[PDB]
Amino acid sequence: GQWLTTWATAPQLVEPKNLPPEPGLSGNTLRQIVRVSVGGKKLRLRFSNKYSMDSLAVKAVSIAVPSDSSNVDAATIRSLTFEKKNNFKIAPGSDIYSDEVNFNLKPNSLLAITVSYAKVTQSVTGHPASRTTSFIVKGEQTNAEVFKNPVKTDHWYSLFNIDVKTSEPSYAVAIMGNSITDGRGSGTNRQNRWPDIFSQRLLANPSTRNISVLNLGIGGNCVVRGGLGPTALDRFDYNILNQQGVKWLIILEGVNDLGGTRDPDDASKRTEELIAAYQVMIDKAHANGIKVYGATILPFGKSFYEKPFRIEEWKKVNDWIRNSGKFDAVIDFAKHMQSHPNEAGYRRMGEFVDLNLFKNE
Ligand SMILES: [Cl-]
Ligand SMILES: [Cl-]
Ligand SMILES: [Cl-]
Repeated sequence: GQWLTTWATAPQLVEPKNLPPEPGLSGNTLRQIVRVSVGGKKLRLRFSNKYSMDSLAVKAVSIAVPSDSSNVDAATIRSLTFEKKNNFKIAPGSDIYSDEVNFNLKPNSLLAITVSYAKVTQSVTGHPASRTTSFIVKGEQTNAEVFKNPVKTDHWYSLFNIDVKTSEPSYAVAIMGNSITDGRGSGTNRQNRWPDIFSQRLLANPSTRNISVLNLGIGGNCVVRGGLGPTALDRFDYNILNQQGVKWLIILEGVNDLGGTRDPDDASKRTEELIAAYQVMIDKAHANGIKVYGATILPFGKSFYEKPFRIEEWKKVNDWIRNSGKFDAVIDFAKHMQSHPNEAGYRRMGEFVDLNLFKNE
């Protein structure tokens, strides 16, 4: 069997305001819920400490099928091991995969990942915009069926990705983006970001049954410089080339590169740098056997449009995506729009993606 990454999130350094509420992670247990795409019977999970400056010390990890919110089906709970060990402690900047574990993972299903921490500092790697409630209880409760009075926090910590073993040809679509991809305005706990809607359509169609979708969106992200979280260029290798089975990359990013410009000259400079960055990413993906699909968008909100040079430059970017011939194909969301992000808009976007782009090889 070969590994395929079925779920991912893009890690970053957690800002102070996005650290969990009391009692905190230190010495406590955190239960987190994710939606997988392709299913299977043998799994492994990777945890990331990539952006922290302190060690990540974990006493135990389990996986289970959720029942309702913070509870799990007790008969499904399985412990992870790390080179046989219950626990791990990994250096600043490192990550770790669990050993393989037998686990019946249904496609398009929710998985509860429960982590019991040792000492945790204020320097933590995670994904704040989870769009999903996580649950904290005191002490070591990795295998507790029912969490009593858990503290709720709508953030993810430590997670990176889940891989499944496959026997049939199976491949992943990775999606690099900002908050439009990460799911701003999607429904909390609903797992209804546009990549989830697209993922469900792949799984419901026989010719794309073995195609997973990896959400590498980060809210506020920029491609070239600035923004929130590591830039797309800086996280490209770690997020896109570091998974299992990636065959396609969708790029939906760049608006924030222009949204922060304050004069027309800087807007022009950031537009040129963004177009150069697209080519660097296309070339890197091609070198690794990955096709790249460029996605257009119209900027959301009013703050982008209060200075007119921004939209005039953004129209040039959309035109380059459409007409430069550098992308292997184009997903023209902007044109479809013209025919604030929210759940209905993500349903529309997810239904628009052409499944025929995910069928060759
Ligand atoms: Cl969660
Ligand atoms: Cl994903
Ligand atoms: Cl954003």
